[PDB]
Amino acid sequence: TVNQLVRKPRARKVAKSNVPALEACPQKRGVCTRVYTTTPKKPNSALRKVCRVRLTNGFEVTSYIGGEGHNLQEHSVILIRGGRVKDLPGVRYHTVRGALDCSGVKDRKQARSKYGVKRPKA
Amino acid sequence: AKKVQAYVKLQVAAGMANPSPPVGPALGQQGVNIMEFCKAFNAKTDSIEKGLPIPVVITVYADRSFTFVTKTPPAAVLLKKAAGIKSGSGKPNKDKVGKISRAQLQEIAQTKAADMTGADIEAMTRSIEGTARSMGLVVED
Amino acid sequence: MTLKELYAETRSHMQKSLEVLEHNLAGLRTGRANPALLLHLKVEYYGAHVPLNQIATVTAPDPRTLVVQSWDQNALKAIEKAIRDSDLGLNPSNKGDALYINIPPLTEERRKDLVRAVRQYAEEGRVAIRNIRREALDKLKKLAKELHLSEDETKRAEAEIQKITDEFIAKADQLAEKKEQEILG
RNA sequence: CAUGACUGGGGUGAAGUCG
RNA sequence: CGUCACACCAUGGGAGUG
RNA sequence: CCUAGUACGAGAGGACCGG
RNA sequence: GAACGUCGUGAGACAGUUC
RNA sequence: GACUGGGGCGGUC
RNA sequence: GUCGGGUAAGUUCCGAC
RNA sequence: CGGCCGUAACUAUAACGGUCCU
RNA sequence: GGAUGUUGGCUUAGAAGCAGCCAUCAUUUAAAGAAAGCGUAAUAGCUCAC
Repeated sequence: TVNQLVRKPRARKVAKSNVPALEACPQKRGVCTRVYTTTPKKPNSALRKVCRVRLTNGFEVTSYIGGEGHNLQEHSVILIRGGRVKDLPGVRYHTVRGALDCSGVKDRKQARSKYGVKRPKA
Repeated sequence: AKKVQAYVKLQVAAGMANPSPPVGPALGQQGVNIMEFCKAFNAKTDSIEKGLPIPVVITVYADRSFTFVTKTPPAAVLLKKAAGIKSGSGKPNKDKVGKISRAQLQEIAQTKAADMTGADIEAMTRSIEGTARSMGLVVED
Repeated sequence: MTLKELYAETRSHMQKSLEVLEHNLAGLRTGRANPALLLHLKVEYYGAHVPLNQIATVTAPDPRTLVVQSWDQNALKAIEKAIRDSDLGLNPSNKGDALYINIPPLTEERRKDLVRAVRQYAEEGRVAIRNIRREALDKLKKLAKELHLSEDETKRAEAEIQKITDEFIAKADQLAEKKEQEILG
């Protein structure tokens, strides 16, 4: 009621942005602690590739390394972007394909923007 | 047999010369003219005999000019060809790599006769035998 | 048991603990900085195939860099064209009258992280050996009662077990310290 | 505000033991 | 569902240290 | 420190004797 | 002087520790 | 209780 | 005792286990 | 108001299993 | 004075009396080891046996 509202109105709701590498950024630089190959959840199978990252802001976190061809090292510098992954819990990030000291998918001719490819052998 | 003068000795193949490792640097250090000798040596060696390694004694002068005398092939080499083998015993007398008839020994003794001191043929043969014994080559008499 | 068997067993056990310690320590990250590695390579020197050792030397001043001095300059070239893609996959650099062939480095921070691990492995050996002395003393206590050994006998036996202990402690110290210097070099 | 032997709980994971 | 193994992630407590 | 960055050494390095 | 562990039926004791 | 390379422990009478 | 602290170096000391 | 033994992903530990006597 | 086959064979990048292994004969002789030590990258060269 108006009275009950004048006293204690309508409270908001602090939107919880699922992302440690916040700082309101499109991406963040890392260092890569190691390269894992953890298994997915119960519904899916096949081992995916991941890797712990030592973000520039200290905030460590494992990022996904999508693409049909990994090529990262235990010291290579990659760039985190975002977009979590279901099958892989705690892995709510992905390493930019074709940036920093990382590599990029090979022989890929579709969806070049994404992954590491820029105008094929023509 | 005469006054000793600076000079190098080496056994080079009959018709071939000038490679650095085999010759070149060997006498080249002396001040010898490799090119002249290679052509000069091969010149007479074709006539004397090709296919057989012949030792030659190069004598260089202060002019760094030089001369050389072509003698007969070593006893060891002639015995090797006579034996029909490529190399010596490795362990002479213990293991016989080949054999030579006494007749052949006489032949080799004949060939090297010019270089040999032997007063008689029998003598030169006996000297040849010495080499054969050292190379694991027996002689059938 | 008897005293003799107690000693024999104790000494065996401690030796075995020392062997677990030896194992934990004996690994090292050197294994490509070897100088003998490159002697098999046939080097083109004046169009001939002279073995690397007869034309050059390979020294290591540390197991981080490897320097290859080659008597002749032409030979040094043909040595370089073999260090890399062959089966080694190394990277020679032409730097001076010798090829500097870099082997993977290790930062000083990781060097700290390594020396502590050595001391942890060291401690696993020593603890095991002292626990065997302790256990040996316990076994000697039972043994003493069981065989009705006198106090003096038991003190003589304690001294014997202790003497065996100190040898394995000494051997442990030497192992750790040597491996530490290898890591730090 | 940074950091620390050790320590508490939380979260993921791959899913193991025990029910 | 909750221990208890592990492996990572962030975080409270802490002799104190900067 | 001078001898002497010399002898020695591929470099790296680095004396003797004497002061 | 007192106490712990150990030991001795006990007085006490220890090539143990502790104030 | 004694013997005891002091005595005691051990051992023996 | 072991780890941490103080010290150029600490069988004492302080904080832990 | 207990013991002895075997045991999981690098070891080490062993939640787990066994077994003897309460 | 100490020669010739001969730098003996093997080995070796080289090993020619003299790193090492095997052999250690024969010729010319007044004498001359397939060589005793030094030495050379190897030769050379020096000294020794006789």
